[PDB]
Amino acid sequence: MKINFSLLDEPMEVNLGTVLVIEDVSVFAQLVKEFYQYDEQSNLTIFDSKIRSIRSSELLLITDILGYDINTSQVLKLLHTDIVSQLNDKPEVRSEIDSLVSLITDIIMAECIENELDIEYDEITLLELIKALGVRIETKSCTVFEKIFEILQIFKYLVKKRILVFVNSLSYFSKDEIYQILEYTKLSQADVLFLEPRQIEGIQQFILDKDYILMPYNN
Amino acid sequence: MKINFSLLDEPMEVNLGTVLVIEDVSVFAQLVKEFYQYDEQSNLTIFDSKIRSIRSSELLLITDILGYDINTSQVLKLLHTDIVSQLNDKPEVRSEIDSLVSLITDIIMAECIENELDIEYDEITLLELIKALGVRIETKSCTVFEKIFEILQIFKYLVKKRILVFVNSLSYFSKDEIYQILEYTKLSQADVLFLEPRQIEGIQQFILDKDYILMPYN
Amino acid sequence: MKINFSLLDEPMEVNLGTVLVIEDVSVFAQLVKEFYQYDEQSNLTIFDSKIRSIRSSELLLITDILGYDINTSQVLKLLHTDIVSQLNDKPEVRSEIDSLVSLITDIIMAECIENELDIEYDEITLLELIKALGVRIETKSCTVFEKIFEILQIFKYLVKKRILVFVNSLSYFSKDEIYQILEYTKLSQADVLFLEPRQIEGIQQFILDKDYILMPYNN
Amino acid sequence: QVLKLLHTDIVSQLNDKPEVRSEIDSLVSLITDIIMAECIENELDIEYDEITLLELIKALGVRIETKSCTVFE
Amino acid sequence: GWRTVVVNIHSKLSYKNNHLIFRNSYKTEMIHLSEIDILLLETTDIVLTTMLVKRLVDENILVIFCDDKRLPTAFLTPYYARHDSSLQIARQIAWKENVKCEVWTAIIAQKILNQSYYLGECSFFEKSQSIMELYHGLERFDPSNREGHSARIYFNTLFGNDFTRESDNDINAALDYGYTLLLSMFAREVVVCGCMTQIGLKHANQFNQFNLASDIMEPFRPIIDRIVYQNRHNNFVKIKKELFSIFSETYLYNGKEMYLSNIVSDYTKKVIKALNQLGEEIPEFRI
Amino acid sequence: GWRTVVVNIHSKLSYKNNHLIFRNSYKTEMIHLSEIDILLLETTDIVLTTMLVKRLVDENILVIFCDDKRLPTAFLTPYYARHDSSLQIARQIAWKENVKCEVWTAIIAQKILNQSYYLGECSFFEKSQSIMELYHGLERFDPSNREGHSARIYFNTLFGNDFTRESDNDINAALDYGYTLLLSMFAREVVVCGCMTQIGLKHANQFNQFNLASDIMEPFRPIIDRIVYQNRHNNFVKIKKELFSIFSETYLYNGKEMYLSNIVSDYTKKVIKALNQLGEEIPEFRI
Amino acid sequence: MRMILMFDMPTDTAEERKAYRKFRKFLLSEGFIMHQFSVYSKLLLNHTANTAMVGRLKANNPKKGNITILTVTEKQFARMIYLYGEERLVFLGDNY
Amino acid sequence: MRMILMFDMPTDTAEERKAYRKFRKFLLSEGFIMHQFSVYSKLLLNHTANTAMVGRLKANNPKKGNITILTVTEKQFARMIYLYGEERLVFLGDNY
Ligand SMILES: [Ca+2]
Ligand SMILES: [Ca+2]
Ligand SMILES: [Ca+2]
Ligand SMILES: [Ca+2]
Repeated sequence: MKINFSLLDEPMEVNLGTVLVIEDVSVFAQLVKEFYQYDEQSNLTIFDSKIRSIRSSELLLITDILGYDINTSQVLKLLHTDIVSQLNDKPEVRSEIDSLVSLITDIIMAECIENELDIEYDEITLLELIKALGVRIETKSCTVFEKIFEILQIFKYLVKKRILVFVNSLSYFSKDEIYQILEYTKLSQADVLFLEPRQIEGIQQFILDKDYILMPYNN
Repeated sequence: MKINFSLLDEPMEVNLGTVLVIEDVSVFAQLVKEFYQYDEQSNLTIFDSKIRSIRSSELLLITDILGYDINTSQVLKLLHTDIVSQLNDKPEVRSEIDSLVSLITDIIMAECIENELDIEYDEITLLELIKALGVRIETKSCTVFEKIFEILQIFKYLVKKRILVFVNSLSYFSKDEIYQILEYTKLSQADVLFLEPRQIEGIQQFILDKDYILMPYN
Repeated sequence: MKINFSLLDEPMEVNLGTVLVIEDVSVFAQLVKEFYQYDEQSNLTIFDSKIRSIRSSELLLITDILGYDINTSQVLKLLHTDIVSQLNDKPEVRSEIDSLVSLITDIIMAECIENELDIEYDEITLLELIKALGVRIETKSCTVFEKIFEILQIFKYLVKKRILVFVNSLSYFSKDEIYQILEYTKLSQADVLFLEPRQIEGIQQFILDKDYILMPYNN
Repeated sequence: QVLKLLHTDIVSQLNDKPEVRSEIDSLVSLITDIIMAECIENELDIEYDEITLLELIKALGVRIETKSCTVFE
Repeated sequence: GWRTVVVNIHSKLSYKNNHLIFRNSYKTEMIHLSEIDILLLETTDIVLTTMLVKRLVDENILVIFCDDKRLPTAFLTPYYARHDSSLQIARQIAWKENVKCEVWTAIIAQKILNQSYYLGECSFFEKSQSIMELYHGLERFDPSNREGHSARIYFNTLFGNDFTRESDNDINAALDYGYTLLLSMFAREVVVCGCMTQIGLKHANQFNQFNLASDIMEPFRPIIDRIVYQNRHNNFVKIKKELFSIFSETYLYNGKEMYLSNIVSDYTKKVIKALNQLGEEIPEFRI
Repeated sequence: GWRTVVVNIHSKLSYKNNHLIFRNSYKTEMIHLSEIDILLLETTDIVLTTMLVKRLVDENILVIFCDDKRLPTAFLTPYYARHDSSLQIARQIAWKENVKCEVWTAIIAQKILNQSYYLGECSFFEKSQSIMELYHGLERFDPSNREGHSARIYFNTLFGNDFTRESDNDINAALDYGYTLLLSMFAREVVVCGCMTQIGLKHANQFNQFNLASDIMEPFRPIIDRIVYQNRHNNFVKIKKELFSIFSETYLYNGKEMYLSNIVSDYTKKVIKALNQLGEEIPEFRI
Repeated sequence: MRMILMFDMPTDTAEERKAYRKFRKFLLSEGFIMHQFSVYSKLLLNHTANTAMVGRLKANNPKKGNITILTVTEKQFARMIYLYGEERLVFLGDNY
Repeated sequence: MRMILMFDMPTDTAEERKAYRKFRKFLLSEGFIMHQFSVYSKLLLNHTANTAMVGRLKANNPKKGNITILTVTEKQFARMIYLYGEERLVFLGDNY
């Protein structure tokens, strides 16, 4: 997952988490505007190993952390499917749940037989039980750090998003929290690209000087 | 208008443009959390000149400048209602509009009578004409400097919002652009408050030290 | 790009080049058979960061290096497009080629006007000139090392292949040639997985003991 | 068959003039040198054969005019 | 190259596909290297790559680096411009003092004659007649110093008796600026010829790297003196721009009307050929 | 200054607070301006700033640029306050023929002695004894041509009687490759000394522009022929890979075991200082 | 609304040339100015006069005639660059 | 930036016609589409590509050729309307 712009000499590769610091406010604002307008502008080009350019629908752009909606129909559906798989991996728990919903089905069936009208039904499944429970992620009481962590957790659930990009999101988190975010990103394998005006101390990042020189920086 | 939290000794007043710098990352992130949770949490408070607490509906919180849509259902509703009021303030112009709409309705009605299928119609209204024309605020923004200006225009247009708050939005604009934004805020009289993790050189701002003491700068 | 089988405790990630050494002949032959039959068998599961399982059409399996055909219609077409892009990146060379093609078109047009029949034509383009030249990769005189290198070069041209896998291909190459293959794979960013019965000395690899214990090995 | 006889006829007309065909061979040699240099610049090995006048005519798409307004034409 | 590119703005320069790449935040522009003759960097905020410097050395393009005051600081000198340099060094060591003093005397005669032509075009009969008398009185070894007297009377007549070459005024600053630019172009031409620039054709005691290029650039000084005399009332910036207009303007060589760079190149070529052939023909440049 | 700063890696250079900032991917180093003496850039990926170039003009430090072949191409020439190397070139123009013949004869004697010693290490006593006899028979002006006679014996001993330098083979191309690398190193050292490489120690042939460095690198030539003899069966690519390890390999100087760069540096410095001082001591190198 | 209008038609026949002259005279009578051959423009007061002008132009278009119409702002009209068919000194920086 | 381009030139001479064909082929090779004769347009990505295109058009302009360049918005470029074609005596028949 390499990104390239006219200011760079060679296309830079983005693997796992990547912290890109732009020391020039003009090039930073122009790059962010090229991130929002990316479908319209040909200056910023992001391509994969196949050299194929990714569509703006495949690109995931995030600026406001707490304003973004983490709960979507696809995210909640795939999450319910993941929970159903977790319950399916354990035979004993699945057997017990089958017994409980089974007994409930017996009761409701008796109540239906007591009625004068002829009533038919099918089944009460686990996905219907989860949908009836209303399982969803809670962003209401979550701190910004837990919000970005939940975004990194649900990025695997998003199928269409090729790369996640954060705009000036590293100013809220402490150095240790940034270390946790990067260390978790290395395990999640997702491609995250952070854009900050000022460099963060203690983490590996790519620095773009006002001279338009891109250099790797350990601190 | 003034804002008050447990960290400050006394509530600080926010008049015209205001730049607030928080030198503690924990107090800054917790402060933004208190901004988004303001309805849920009672810690952060805001007291106007009347010394009355304001609901979160009156507070306008904008973090991403480019990601904030200028065209909304409520904004288009208030704009269409405003144009309808302006057209209602002039009886003659609205009368001419009623005459033209009557002519168009007569033509389309004649074409409907010419058809072999029965057709039923109701009427045409000025609101349906405005919505049919697609009246909306200009969506063209070249840079974030212009987009924030449109946000200030729509904020000054909205009467219900008593305060506009930007979180880390000053990092995109150059110092000169910050001066133009402050001058435009002083000319527009609107109340704008900025929250920055680090201090900005050359402009007047309130610096909150890690010791929690607040000091003026420039 | 993580691959997982029943013998492994956790799914192992494959990034850039990866050398997997199976010390047990039974598990190695069974794993290779599961590589050829992969669509039929559910034991071996290869998934990306999205956890989505890749189809056998997306998987590229290679055992015989010299028997594989590197020249295909899609590979030659995309290669001709790449050459056309290389000629398009230079304005002067493209201008000269346009001049020569203009001269030839003038000659052929004069010859057409000399004929009694009414003749019409369109243009002679650069892609038609390359197709008339018959540009293709030469595997005839190539050594096995140059053949595998050309395969790593054309893997970027293949759009549908998600991952390239080689079966016992490291026995022919010397240690230095293996170092060149890995160092080139790190630059090409492609995902290559090698399967060898015996461990190679001097390169980082994942070793599977007869005890079915997977351990990282620097040498 | 019509395009084969037409292309063969044009090839015969170009073969009747040695100087013009010589100039065509020179230009084709220059283009082959340029494309060959671009192929050598690439990191992948490339093998080529040659370019012929028949391949140039077929690449140009020489054919009789297909425009007919009426059945009389 | 035909084009003098001057960069006074901060930006980054790269070399891509035989093309000079000018990259800045506001805009990016690509200029081919074959069209570029001279490259001038007038500010200290410009960035460049050593690969572009190597491509400029292979393209034989003069690169000039100025100071914060915009005055030229240091220019790039290639070690080997052509293989004929190593063969020309033996000829330069084999040169004769009679050929050096003869060619230098003829060049000084051409410079004084050009000054008399400038004063004649300026309609000064006594001054151009006196400078012409010094031109007819010039002799080998220069015992009478008629060249320095011609310069003193030239500047004292043009700018007034109170004027002097040792003054710090912007007139002498622009004169030294034009002499530095013309000295840079002539020095680059001497680098193209391959002969040693430090060896002069007049005084073997004076040791300077610019001595030879100055001796070759002596006849062209009055061209700078004209624009300096016309723009003397204008500010130093406008005088510098008018000095930059000399590259765009064309001058009439004895053969035909040519550009300044072509006249300097052909003139230096005829001078080197005349030095190696022991005064076959002496190129003469007149205003 | 004293320390000679050479940049062989990709990096960027800046100037802040009278401090040169060198930035590479591994680490950042800051060097005081007064400590630096000569600055050389080995590769084409180095990035520099014109402000640092102006500070170097004020500091008089010599800036050396190199191409991808590592051969020095251009150097920075200031208009004022020139470096002392330009004053040192005049002594190279003053080099006497007796000193040049003495240093040349000593160099040929060192190369022939190294060839005979290497043949003794290869356990050929007749060929090494013959080359040693030609070494003891070498004389000034080279009437015997014992170097060209020792050549055929050395190559015929190494690669066989059928092998020759005129034939086209991977062995000859490998020898020209090693001689190209050694010519690049010795040429870089001569460029560091400031002496013009066009002036050679051999008075017969001025054709080559590298003649000085090509004459200085002769005593180290057989070290390449050893590896070329061991790897002769391998393909030219493998011979290039083996010859690329000579930079990492350490060799025995007369004083102490050192890297090839420091040995060539000390040898070149002793050669230049001996040529300017008219033969105080001749650096001797033995395999 | 700035109305840019391009006009073309085969001119070979005499009737076609007469129709071209008639259409050009009609464009001049309607307030359009000819910047160059086939290039014209007119300033329309509002969208009403623009629509009526579009209908009139469709009615007055000659046989085989072709008209291109574009709506342009004053800032875009002042940016119109007309080139009718090599610098020695190139300056990148302040133009002095 | 939507670039509207008009092109005209005297076509009488054979060299002028050849130059017109060459310039038209150059316009087609650069991405411009011909809506009608002398009428062309091309969509430029930004202002830099627009300036470079202006310089290229000035360089490729044939002798006596005249080019009119106008900037129009993409939405205004879609607003382009192409019309392709009061008499007392109407004659349907021979025109006498
Ligand atoms: Ca159900
Ligand atoms: Ca519920
Ligand atoms: Ca062919
Ligand atoms: Ca064709």
